[PDB]
Amino acid sequence: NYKTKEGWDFHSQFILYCLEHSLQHLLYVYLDCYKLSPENCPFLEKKELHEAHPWFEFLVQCRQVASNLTDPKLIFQASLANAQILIPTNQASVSSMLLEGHTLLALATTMYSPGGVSQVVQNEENENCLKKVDPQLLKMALTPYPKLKTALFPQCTPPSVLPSDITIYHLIQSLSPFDPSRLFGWQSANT
Amino acid sequence: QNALVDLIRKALRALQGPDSVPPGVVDAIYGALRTLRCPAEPLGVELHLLCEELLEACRTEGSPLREERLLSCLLHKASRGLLSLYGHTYAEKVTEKPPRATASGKVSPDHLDPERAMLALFSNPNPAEAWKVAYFYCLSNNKHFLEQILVTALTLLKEEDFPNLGCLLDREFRPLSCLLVLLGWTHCQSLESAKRLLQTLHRTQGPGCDELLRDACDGLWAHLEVLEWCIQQSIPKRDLLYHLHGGDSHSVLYTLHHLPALREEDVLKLLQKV
Repeated sequence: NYKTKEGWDFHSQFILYCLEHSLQHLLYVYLDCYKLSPENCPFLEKKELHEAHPWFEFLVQCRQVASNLTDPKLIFQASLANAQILIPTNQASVSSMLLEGHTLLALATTMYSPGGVSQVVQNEENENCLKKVDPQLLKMALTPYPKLKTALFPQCTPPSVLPSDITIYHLIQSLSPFDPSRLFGWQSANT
Repeated sequence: QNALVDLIRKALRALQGPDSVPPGVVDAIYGALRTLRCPAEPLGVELHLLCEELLEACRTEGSPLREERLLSCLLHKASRGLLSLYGHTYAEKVTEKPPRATASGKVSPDHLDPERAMLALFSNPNPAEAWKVAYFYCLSNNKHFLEQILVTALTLLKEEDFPNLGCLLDREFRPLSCLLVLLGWTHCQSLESAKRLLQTLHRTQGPGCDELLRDACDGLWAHLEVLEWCIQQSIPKRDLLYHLHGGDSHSVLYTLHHLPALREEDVLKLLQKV
């Protein structure tokens, strides 16, 4: 039999003050005492406060994905919240570490997220801002990833032939004196 | 406040075993603790010590103390900052008993790497507990799950540990097992290990993985079959691994020449495969 004119509650204010105490797992225990959920409480999704209290967004995503972390959707939301909490960027995500070079976290976040890795390999028109990265910063900053770069994106080479590491004289030389270098100098293929 | 804190500290530290708690560890220990303003700001080791005491105590039961009822009746002016200190030292205690292997008691965590605790958390049957551990490690130990996970993944990929990768990626990382295998592949030297890595990670990275990654695993197995066909038709492991790690530039003809009356049929079949 309690209320107010404004609209807050000693439990509304209790969660708010736990935020004023900046609680995540203690706030999670209180949430379980209320048995909280991914979105059952419409008042706990203040994007301004979510990023600004990145710990609070991390806890909310923790409830959502401890309810279900297997799904690419809820798990992707949890990963984005974790990136916002850890990476202090106003837009902190896979791209924040990618452009900076830490493509490891970039791939980890992009494995099961909107758009997708093969989609990025092909299509870059996904309006989801979380599915894009700064291209050159990450690219030159993806230096320790030769094999990863080759595997992720096919090389858009023209119809011209790629490197052919064997020559006619060369592959012929596997027959010992039959290395065609001793003659046929007018033919480059017998290199 | 320090002495009342210590009165609680006695009542608890003594309750820390099996002794029966007399009257006071259920009301007077609580009152003495409530009389303790062991406050925020830079303080001595006692504040964080008793904070970890209540918290790692909330990691226990049987006698009358915790951080739980502590928080219930311990919201005051000089306590929210100590609560934050309890968060830091409580991440410390939960990492102290790190991810508990009750079933696997043979493993000794006296000098164990973080890989075991991390894999146990990933494949844990408690996504709530796993997520709580990850969030606490991020907050009070400065470790993103993704960065450490990917570093350890590249580390395991360089060595080609198939079944363990299939097991741990089955927690959540089925999608990216093939990608990790591809990142570490140029660092491989044995055909059996490579096939095992592709099977238990890249093939384990099935539909949940990218099409390009599993396609690369399939093309690699096909190339391995073609190479086995050539080896049957025809060994320098140095030249073999040189071609293999360098196959991107090393032409198949380059490698084969690098390896008249022989089995033109065997090589012809190997080529007709392509």
